[PDB]
Amino acid sequence: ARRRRAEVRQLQPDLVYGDVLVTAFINKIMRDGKKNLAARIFYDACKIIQEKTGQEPLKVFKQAVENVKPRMEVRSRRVGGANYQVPMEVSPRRQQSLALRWLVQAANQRPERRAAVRIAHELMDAAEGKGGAVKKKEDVERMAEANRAYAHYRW
Amino acid sequence: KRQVASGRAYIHASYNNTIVTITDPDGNPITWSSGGVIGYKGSRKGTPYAAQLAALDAAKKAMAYGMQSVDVIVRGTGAGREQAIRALQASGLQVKSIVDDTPVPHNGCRPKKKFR
Amino acid sequence: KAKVKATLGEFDLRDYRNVEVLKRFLSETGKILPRRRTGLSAKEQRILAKTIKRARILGLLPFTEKLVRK
RNA sequence: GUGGGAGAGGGUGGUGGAAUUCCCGGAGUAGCGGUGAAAUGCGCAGAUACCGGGAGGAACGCCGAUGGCGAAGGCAGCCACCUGGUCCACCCGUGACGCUGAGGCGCGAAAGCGUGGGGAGCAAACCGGAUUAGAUACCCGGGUAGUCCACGCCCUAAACGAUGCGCGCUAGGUCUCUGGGUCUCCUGGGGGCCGAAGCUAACGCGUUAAGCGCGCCGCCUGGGGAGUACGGCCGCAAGGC
Ligand SMILES: [Mg+2]
Ligand SMILES: [Mg+2]
Ligand SMILES: [Mg+2]
Ligand SMILES: [Mg+2]
Ligand SMILES: [Mg+2]
Ligand SMILES: [Mg+2]
Ligand SMILES: [Mg+2]
Ligand SMILES: [Mg+2]
Ligand SMILES: [Mg+2]
Ligand SMILES: [Mg+2]
Ligand SMILES: [Mg+2]
Ligand SMILES: [Mg+2]
Ligand SMILES: [Mg+2]
Ligand SMILES: [Mg+2]
Ligand SMILES: [Mg+2]
Ligand SMILES: [Mg+2]
Ligand SMILES: [Mg+2]
Ligand SMILES: [Mg+2]
Ligand SMILES: [Mg+2]
Ligand SMILES: [Mg+2]
Ligand SMILES: [Mg+2]
Ligand SMILES: [Mg+2]
Ligand SMILES: [Mg+2]
Ligand SMILES: [Mg+2]
Ligand SMILES: [Mg+2]
Ligand SMILES: [Mg+2]
Ligand SMILES: [Mg+2]
Ligand SMILES: [Mg+2]
Ligand SMILES: [Mg+2]
Ligand SMILES: [Mg+2]
Ligand SMILES: [Mg+2]
Ligand SMILES: [Mg+2]
Ligand SMILES: [Mg+2]
Ligand SMILES: [Mg+2]
Ligand SMILES: [Mg+2]
Ligand SMILES: [Mg+2]
Ligand SMILES: [Mg+2]
Ligand SMILES: [Mg+2]
Ligand SMILES: [Mg+2]
Ligand SMILES: [Mg+2]
Ligand SMILES: [Mg+2]
Ligand SMILES: [Mg+2]
Ligand SMILES: [Mg+2]
Repeated sequence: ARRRRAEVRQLQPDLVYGDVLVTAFINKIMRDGKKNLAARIFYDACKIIQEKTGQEPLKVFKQAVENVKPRMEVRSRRVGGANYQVPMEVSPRRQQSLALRWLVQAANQRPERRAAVRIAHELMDAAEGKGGAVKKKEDVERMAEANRAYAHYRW
Repeated sequence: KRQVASGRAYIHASYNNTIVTITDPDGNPITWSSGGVIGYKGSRKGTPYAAQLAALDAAKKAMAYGMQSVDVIVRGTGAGREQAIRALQASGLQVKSIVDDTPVPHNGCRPKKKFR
Repeated sequence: KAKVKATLGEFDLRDYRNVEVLKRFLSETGKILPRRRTGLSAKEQRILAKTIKRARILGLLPFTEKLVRK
């Protein structure tokens, strides 16, 4: 995007929860253009989280995404020869993309056999503050406050 | 062990380091910190962060002898010359005044080729 | 801003001893102000420079001061 | 001549504050320094950072300027003595006494040489650390000659306005330093910028000529060989003409 702002794609509301964040999550699950399979994964995982826990999967999905949102991250900047890992904030749009992608890439690193089991288990742990996804978030904010000595390079 | 509770704070800010000394009203020092006193070793000491943590390290060292009132004195241009001041104000030490006393010669001594 | 000669009286530019009026040509530091700030003429500033330096050696005007800011 | 004027013009003596370094004392811990990162270096015999006292040398911040002065080299704190140049007003005096100028003589940045001082900072050579394919370098830490003073040499230069000197003439506008005047301005003497006429191969110059003329000196005649060789004069030498 050299010319324009390259506006955001507006996702269609969830067919079930009427929620755009659901569809955006379903999309990150979808591979090879199978949205049908990706939904049946997500929705059959909504039954796992709502049976194995007496709580609404809507509020858990939200609560899990929130706990994985990084407030800061590290970027490179070419300065005086070799570059530097520079900490800076995260626009709230990027907090969305990272936390969502992190949930999904974590769940496939899980031991569980079937797809929806990994999702619901990762989600359940992520809202609780544990599980692989929250570690990527807690490790990123560790890059910042480590290279905090370069907070003057903000760019 | 002294109970001074009022005195001076000198910020020596160069491009390679920022270092902070705290004295009593007569000028004799009490405690001090620097970019190297805190863990930083190389070029990192002349950063605004190191400038901040150094100013605050000495500012807590002065709380031991009971410092409250602080008169700030500044020498040198440097990264984090201002950042050490801004740190010093928020240190809890009530900052009495700020003075820039950076020594300038009246063109007396031949500088190194680096400054020529 | 205002200029120094503008807000002043009829004074002796050659009198190194009158401090009350020569202090009005120094800055916050001891520096001698530029013509753009003193509103003096080419010949006058040259004469002021010498008279202030004279007063500096008698201990009446300062060589340099400390800036209370920043 | 007379009466006024501006100025880092020159020489001599004196003197003032800022900064660097070193020493003394006070206070105070674990590093400082330095770079693109670093390392050599310095630091527990206590540095860096801070306060005070002292010694010593060199250079003068602001004023400071596109400014001023000098024939050029060049001249910058302040004070005093010796001293040079120059400009204006009066229209007073001498009555062509003028211009240039081969030789000669004097001056001549920096560097370099000799004798004796001095030596804080900087710094060829050199001693190290880095970088690098290598580093005989740029970057970093050290450091001698020297830079400073006296006396005597050396005589070079992008010693530049790459424009020899003096005089007369040929639209103006505008900024400026400094005189005088009946002081929106006029009128001199400098320093800048636009531009008439004209010149120039062009860029450009244009009352501060590179224009129009006159007098006199210096110098040029394709590049390399070569500012070399020889000879001569000069120099202690390096080397110069
Ligand atoms: Mg450093
Ligand atoms: Mg310096
Ligand atoms: Mg400077
Ligand atoms: Mg500078
Ligand atoms: Mg310079
Ligand atoms: Mg006279
Ligand atoms: Mg003079
Ligand atoms: Mg000591
Ligand atoms: Mg050692
Ligand atoms: Mg000595
Ligand atoms: Mg200047
Ligand atoms: Mg002149
Ligand atoms: Mg010159
Ligand atoms: Mg005279
Ligand atoms: Mg007559
Ligand atoms: Mg007659
Ligand atoms: Mg001759
Ligand atoms: Mg000479
Ligand atoms: Mg010399
Ligand atoms: Mg000698
Ligand atoms: Mg040195
Ligand atoms: Mg060196
Ligand atoms: Mg190479
Ligand atoms: Mg030629
Ligand atoms: Mg020539
Ligand atoms: Mg003119
Ligand atoms: Mg007048
Ligand atoms: Mg003129
Ligand atoms: Mg024409
Ligand atoms: Mg012209
Ligand atoms: Mg004429
Ligand atoms: Mg002419
Ligand atoms: Mg010839
Ligand atoms: Mg050739
Ligand atoms: Mg030939
Ligand atoms: Mg050839
Ligand atoms: Mg030749
Ligand atoms: Mg030659
Ligand atoms: Mg012959
Ligand atoms: Mg010969
Ligand atoms: Mg001989
Ligand atoms: Mg030789
Ligand atoms: Mg030669």
